[PDB]
This record gives sequence, C-alpha cells and structure tokens, in this order.
Amino acid sequence: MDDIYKAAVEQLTEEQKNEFKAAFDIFVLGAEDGCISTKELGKVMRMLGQNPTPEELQEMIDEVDEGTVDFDEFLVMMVRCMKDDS
Ligand SMILES: [Ca+2]
Ligand SMILES: [Ca+2]
Repeated sequence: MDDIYKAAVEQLTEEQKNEFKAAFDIFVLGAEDGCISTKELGKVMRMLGQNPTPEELQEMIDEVDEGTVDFDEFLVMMVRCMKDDS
C-alpha cells in the first residue's frame, strides 16, 4: 500500500472499507477490471453519501492519482471528501 495512502486509510473502520468496496464493485466488472472511470468516481462517492463538487473531483484526480481510479485511490478520495461535511 502506498505509505501516504496508508493513513488516509487508517481513518476508516474495517466495516467502512467493506461498505465502500461493495459500492465500488457495482461500477466495475471485477472479474476483469480494477478501476472505475473518472466519470464513475463521483457516482460511487454519491452512492456512499458524499457530494463532491466538479472542481473538487478534478482536483482529487490531479493530487491522488498514481482517466482511472482503483480501489485504494478511491479510499483516499473518500477520506478527503468525508472531511468537508458541514
Ligand atoms: Ca455500517
Ligand atoms: Ca450497506
């Protein structure tokens, strides 16, 4: 696991990770695909209750990405987004 990610991901409980994975899995054919599209990214985040803004999604893509998002990148983006609730 990339070490920066390791402590965004330490904010999440095992149960949150499992829930997040079940949503993510809806948007891939997991038997052959490990990434969702950048278009799908906001859809999975909204499925999980987050409401990222269009400028934010591009920003997270620029800052987190290693047009695609895999599961650990997705976890980091969820953790970032969870911190902008009001
Ligand atoms: Ca739960
Ligand atoms: Ca559930």
